[PDB]
Parts: sequence; structure tokens; C-alpha cells
Amino acid sequence: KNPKSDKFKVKRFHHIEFWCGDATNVARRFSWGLGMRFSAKSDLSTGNMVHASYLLTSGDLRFLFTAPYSPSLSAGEIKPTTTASIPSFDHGSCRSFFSSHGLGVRAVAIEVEDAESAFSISVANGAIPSSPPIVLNEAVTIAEVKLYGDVVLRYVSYKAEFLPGFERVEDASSFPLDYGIRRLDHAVGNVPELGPALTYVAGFTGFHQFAEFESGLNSAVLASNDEMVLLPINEPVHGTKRKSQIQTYLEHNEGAGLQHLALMSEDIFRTLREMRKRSSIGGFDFMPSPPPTYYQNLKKRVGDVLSDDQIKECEELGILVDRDDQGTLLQIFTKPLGDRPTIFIEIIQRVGCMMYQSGGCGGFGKGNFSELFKSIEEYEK
Amino acid sequence: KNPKSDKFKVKRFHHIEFWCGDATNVARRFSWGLGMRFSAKSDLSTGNMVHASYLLTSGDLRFLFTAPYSPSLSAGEIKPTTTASIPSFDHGSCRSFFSSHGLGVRAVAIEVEDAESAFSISVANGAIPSSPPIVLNEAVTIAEVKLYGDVVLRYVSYKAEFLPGFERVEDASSFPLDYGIRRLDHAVGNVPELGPALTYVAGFTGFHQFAEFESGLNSAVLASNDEMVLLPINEPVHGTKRKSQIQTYLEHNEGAGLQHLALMSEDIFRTLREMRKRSSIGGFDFMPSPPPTYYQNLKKRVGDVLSDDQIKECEELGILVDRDDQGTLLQIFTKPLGDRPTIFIEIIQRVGCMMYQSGGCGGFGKGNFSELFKSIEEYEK
Ligand SMILES: [C]C1=[C]C([C])=C2[C](C3=[C][C]=C(O[C]C4=[C]N([C][C]N5C(=O)C6=C([C]=[C]C(C(=O)[C]7C(=O)[C][C][C]=C7[O])=C6[C])N([C])C5=O)N=N4)[C]=[C]3)C3=C([C])[C]=C([C])N3[B](F)(F)N12
Ligand SMILES: [C]C1=[C]C([C])=C2[C](C3=[C][C]=C(O[C]C4=[C]N([C][C]N5C(=O)C6=C([C]=[C]C(C(=O)[C]7C(=O)[C][C][C]=C7[O])=C6[C])N([C])C5=O)N=N4)[C]=[C]3)C3=C([C])[C]=C([C])N3[B](F)(F)N12
Ligand SMILES: [Co+2]
Ligand SMILES: [Co+2]
Repeated sequence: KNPKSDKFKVKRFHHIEFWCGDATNVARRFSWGLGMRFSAKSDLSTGNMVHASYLLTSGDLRFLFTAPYSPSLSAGEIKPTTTASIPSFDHGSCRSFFSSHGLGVRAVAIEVEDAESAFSISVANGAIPSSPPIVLNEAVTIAEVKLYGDVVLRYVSYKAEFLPGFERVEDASSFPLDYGIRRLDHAVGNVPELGPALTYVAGFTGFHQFAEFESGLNSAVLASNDEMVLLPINEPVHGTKRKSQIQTYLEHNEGAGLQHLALMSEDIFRTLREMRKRSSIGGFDFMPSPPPTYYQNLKKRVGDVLSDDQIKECEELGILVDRDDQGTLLQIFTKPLGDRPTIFIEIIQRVGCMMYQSGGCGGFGKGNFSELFKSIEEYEK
Repeated sequence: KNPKSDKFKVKRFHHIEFWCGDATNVARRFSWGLGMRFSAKSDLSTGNMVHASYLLTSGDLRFLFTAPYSPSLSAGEIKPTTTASIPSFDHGSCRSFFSSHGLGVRAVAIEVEDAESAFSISVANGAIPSSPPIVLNEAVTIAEVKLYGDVVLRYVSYKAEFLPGFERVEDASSFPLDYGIRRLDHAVGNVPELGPALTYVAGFTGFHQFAEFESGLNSAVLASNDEMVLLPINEPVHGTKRKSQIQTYLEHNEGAGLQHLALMSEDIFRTLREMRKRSSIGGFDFMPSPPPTYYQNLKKRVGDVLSDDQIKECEELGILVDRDDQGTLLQIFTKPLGDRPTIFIEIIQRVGCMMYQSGGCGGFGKGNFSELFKSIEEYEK
């Protein structure tokens, strides 16, 4: 049941911003590993004396990578005279974030009808302000409120090409990589306490709980009116013999933060073939594949949705499959994106729920916890 | 003239250590961009709760990438009980270095006969101590003294496989990339004042000035007994209409530091073909190529050393050529390795001076400054 209670008009996920120590090296690694093109830049070459920011795109997916320059380059500037293209940026905030958390997501950005109104309504409804609305070149309005930990929910609204002050990059420097990723499906946070996190975020957005159906976690999913902006949140479950990966996350991250980004592929088999080709030559590694037992049990579950060929393809790529009462979900998880066992990526493809495809079709793979335990003891039989 | 005045026995360059915010992403970028294999690791998976360190190798070239974990992971440890594999590592030092300089070289490591003696003799002769000698697993001794800025000269000595506590990496995770790079030829520092820098380093090493033959710099080269460890140092020249790139370096780096690493290739044409193939897909970019004028003038200079084919190959790859009275130097420069206009890489190949090849054969490309200015005004003719 969807009460459609959004307190302001939300459109879609707009971009994700990583705070880095060196934006160049992270962006180049991610571009090769995920098949994303260099699309826009804001840095010294565009007059930005404050931060280096590079945008990667694949389909509608936008990854922004930002790092601070020496504060000395901009020490004569004041906020009215800043050369930063993202005026919410702060040298001290960024260094504090990165020294505390390592490489991770600073901003989950969603497009809204009116960022100034979204900010005002959010703060009026309990949101903790992070950066007030600012109009960029009379063209774009950006505002930020706290989401969890040091992650912000960033509102972006356009009167009418990423942000003012960003330049499109030279097509020679812009190689058209594409492994099939097309958009951000959902963004997942880890918190110490799920209840208060849910109460806070649902409180200021009006996002509603999304319909679901011990593995170390409890979780719930907050969703916008059309359920296209999806924000799952996890908490740890303690004293389980096998230590909760949520707890491990919280310790290595120094607290709450973004756990993973799920990226929708238009063809998950092509995406995984292309990413796995590059795992050992600069790209991303994947979690260990489930045993052949798991795939020997997939016929009895989704044999009506995937052929015997497409299930064999799942086995060679290590893809997981789960199923709602409305659709089917193909998913796989990368190993952590950086030094710490914190942030990772999920690749997904959803099958079903056509009207366009409705949001969250197939769920989020909850059933794959117990099926993994089943396949583990069935493999040792 | 070589007085062979080394105050202790120096062997060869051993490794270069980068201090990073995220060692994983920098190492993966560098591996793909330069064709270096993942060789050894020291990180959480090997019991290191202090820093993540990944070693890349190509031939005898060793690049180490290190970043700190949360200090909270090791807060119960003391130096006698540390899990760091490089006991000179300090969380505060590393964060201070990276916040001050961005991505850059922390350690220039050379192998010596006896690291404890090299440290003692160096400090007795004016070297500023950075980390005292420590014996690792009764097997390797490591000690550090200040070189310039926050760069240290690291002494490594073996009684008898990188360092104790480092594990060889899984061959599956270890793809045998190789673009032909084989060793570190020299490592170049930028300082505000060349004289006092030279007096200091030559003072504690006994390194001698290496034989040479306004572009914004003055420079000199310090060399070990057999001139295989080579350490050029630059200072800016001020008031030149065109601002000194050394000065620009010092401003963006927040002072003195390592400017570039020159990596010897066994086949610079293959290396540049392979690196340029990857420039736009995660690798490294190269400085703008010299005009065809420069190459039209190369016949009259090195037409006795390179064929008309090999000179055409230089033109398509943008390779520069210079010549001593003893040998010939092929060289090219990358764009900066990270966000800041600070550190970059040079690829080189030396032709001549065979006895083995003697160090510094062909010089360091000083003549390529004036020849570049000549080719610029000759191209506009
Ligand atoms: C620590 C640990 C966890 C598990 C499962 C094991 C187990 C093992 C089994 C398979 C394996 O490789 C495959 C793999 C391992 N992961 C990593 C863990 N994970 C997930 O994070 C996961 C997930 C399903 C959905 C999602 C989401 O999207 C979420 C949510 O959940 C909340 C709601 C909203 C969202 O959006 C997420 C994050 N599912 C199935 C999962 O398994 N992902 N794929 C690696 C290890 C094991 C055996 C047999 C023996 C040992 C010693 N271990 B062992 F202790 F290492 N171990
Ligand atoms: C700032 C600036 C510098 C120069 C040369 C120019 C000029 C231009 C010409 C070519 C170009 O692309 C090619 C390129 C540009 N670099 C970057 C600068 N560099 C070097 O750092 C360089 C070097 C030779 C040897 C070495 C070493 O190893 C050293 C030492 O030196 C000290 C002793 C020991 C070592 O070991 C080093 C670092 N050589 C020839 C050099 O040129 N490297 N390759 C890019 C720009 C220009 C024109 C025609 C018009 C404009 C507006 N400009 B413009 F102002 F952008 N401009
Ligand atoms: Co998910
Ligand atoms: Co050089």
C-alpha cells in the first residue's frame, strides 16, 4: 500500500558524489571498471581553485568524484567570491570526511521540482540543514540536508549541462565506454539504529515504507511517490556467532554511512562479462560465486522466467536470482570499492512489472540470504 | 670526474612509496596505466590493522601504494605490539602529508649494504633523522632520513619477498601486465633553494655532482659511486614572463617535494604505444607532442643513431630525443598523475655507453628545452 505522502515533488535520482583524496585516480579507475564515460569537469582548468570534480556518466547514471585542492589556492576568496562550482563544498568538511571514512559517498542527489521548497519543507519537518539553497547562474538550485552519518541528501532543481561552472570534456579525452549500466536503482545506508533513522528520514521527506516479501541485519526501504527513489537502510543484529557485516561496516567506516549503490543494467550478462574481464586489470572484483548447488536449485524457482541457457549464463558469471510476487531480480555484488570493507556496488536487472517498469520490481534480494545458506549445506552434502 | 665519495655502500633504487588517500584505487589505476603487476600486499587480510599497502612491479621497478586505516582499528596497539608492516608509518604523518601535498611520493628507497650503518653515518653527517633503523623479522633493516620537504630517503638492507609481513598476491588477482618498463632511472625533487638542498643531501650521502652537457629552472644531479642512484634537484628561476613550472609545483604542492620519476623502458616505442592506447580508458595522459618541425630537425642531430623509420615512430608517439657526448636519450613526459599539477612520470630509454650500460648515458634532456623553443618558432615560420 502506497499512501503517496511525499511532502514535495521528487523526480529521480540525479547523481552520487564521492569524496576522495584524489579525484583523478578514483574517477579513472571507476571509468574503466564500470564502463562510464568522462562527461564534465570542474577543476583548475575551468577556474575552480577550491576543488577538483569529475563527472562520469553511463546512461542516466551520474557519478561525481571530488577532492580538495590546497586551501592556499583560494585563501583570498570568500563565499560571495568563491570559485567553487559546488558552493556547499568545504575543505575542512571534505578532509574530515575522508580522514574519518576513507573513500565513500558524501551526497545522494535527487532531482526535485523546487530545491528551495524541498529544503524549507524538509527542515520544517525535522531535517537537519547541511547547506542552504543557493541559486547557481540563475539556472540551477542546490540544497543539502543530513541523511545519515556524514552523508547528505542533496536536492537539485532546474528552471529549464550538469551544473553551472562544469565544462563538457574534450571528446578525445572522452572515450565512449559502455558496459550496459543505465541508472541508479537504489542507495543503501548502514546505521547503528534502524528505527530512529527511519523516523528521521521518513519524517522530513514523507517517503513511505516499501512493500517487502537471522542474516545479521534488519532493514527497511523508504520510497518516493512513484517508488523510483528508493532508500533502504540497515542496522546490525548482534550476538550471532558470525559477526554482522553491518557492524563491521560501522567500525571500519567510523559510524553510519552509505553501504552500497545498486546500478541497473539493461543487460546484466553483458555488464558482468565486461566487468569481470577487467577485474584483474584495474577494474572491480566480485564477491565469491555461489556453489553450483545454488544454480541446481534455480530451475525449481525461476525456471519459468529464465531459460536453461540464461541460467547457465548466471552460473558462469556468479549472478544471484530472487523473485517477488510481481517480478524477478538478477543481482551480484562487488567486493569493496576501496581499502576499507565499507562501500561496494551491486549490479541488478529487474524483469516484470510492466505498465514502463514499476519501481522495486522483484524486491531487493532478501530471499537470497536463506537460499545461500541452503546451497552451502546442500553443497557439503 | 667521479670522486666516488659515497659515505656508505649504496646498491640500487629499491622502491618508491606513494602516500594515498585510498591505496586500492591509485594502485589499480597505476597498474593498468603503466603495465605493472600486483606483486605483494600488506593490509587487513594479512593482519595489518594500521595501513593498507599494495606493491606493483614491472621488471625491477617497485611502486608501493599506502594509505591509513581508521586509527581506531589499532588504538590498543603500541609500537612494540604494532601490526604495521612498515613500522615507520604514522597515521598523523600520513594524513598530514596527504592533506598538505595530495597524492605524491613519501619515500625514495635505495638498497644499501647496512641500513643501520647508513642511518648512523648519514645522521653523523647532517642528515635529519626521520625513522630510526628497525630490524624486521631479523631479516630486513629499514631506516629513514629526510630528503627534501616531506620526502624521506629510505635505506633498506637485507641479511640474505618484498618486506616481512607482506604476502605474495593470488595469481588470479595478479594479471601479468607488462608494457616494457624495467627500472627506476632517476627521481627528481623540486626545492625553493637548490644550493642548500644540494649541500644537505651531498653532505650526508657523499653523493657527487653528475656531469652535465633560461627555461624557468636551475638544476643539478647527485649520484652514487657507480652513478646508478641518480637524484636531480630543481629550483625555480623567477621573473621570466612565463611563470616557472617549478614555482607552480611548489605552490600547488605546498612546498618542496618529488617532481617526477623517470622509468627506464627496454623498448620505449612499445611502452608508449601501450600507454597511449590506455590514456582515455583509465591510464595516463602525455604532454602535448612537439611540432613536426622538431622531428624535421632530428635527422641533422641523431640521424646516425636512429633510422628514418625509428624517427617517424618518434613522431607518431611524441617522443623527445637528446644526446650527450657519450650516448642518446629517448624521453617523454606524462601529464600530472593526480589532481594537482605536481608529480608526473617520464618514460626514458638510453642508447650507448656500454662497458652493462653506464648510468646517466645521454644525460637528462636539458638540450630539449632550447630545441623545443627552436621548433616552436620554426613551426610558426
Ligand atoms: C560473512 C558471510 C556472509 C555470508 C553470506 C557468508 C557465507 C558466504 C556466502 C556467499 C558469498 O559470496 C556471495 C555474496 C556475498 N555477499 C555479501 C553478503 N550479502 C549481501 O551483502 C547482500 C545479499 C542480498 C541482498 C542485499 C541488498 O541489496 C540489500 C539488503 O540486504 C537489505 C535490504 C535492501 C538491500 O538493497 C545485500 C547487501 N546477500 C545474499 C549476501 O550474501 N554478496 N554475495 C560469500 C560468503 C559463508 C560461507 C558459506 C562460509 C563462510 C565462512 N561464509 B561467510 F562467513 F564469509 N559469509
Ligand atoms: C609552460 C610551458 C613550458 C613549455 C616548454 C611550453 C611550451 C610547450 C612546448 C612543448 C610541450 O609539450 C612537450 C612537453 C612539455 N613538457 C613539460 C616541460 N618540460 C619538462 O618538464 C622537462 C623537459 C626536459 C627534461 C626534464 C628532466 O627530466 C629534468 C630537468 O629538467 C632538470 C634536470 C634533471 C631532469 O631529469 C623535464 C622535467 N622539457 C623539454 C620540457 O619541455 N614536457 N614535454 C608543452 C608546452 C609552450 C608553447 C610553444 C606555447 C605555450 C603557451 N607554451 B607553454 F607556456 F604551455 N610551455
Ligand atoms: Co541492494
Ligand atoms: Co628526468
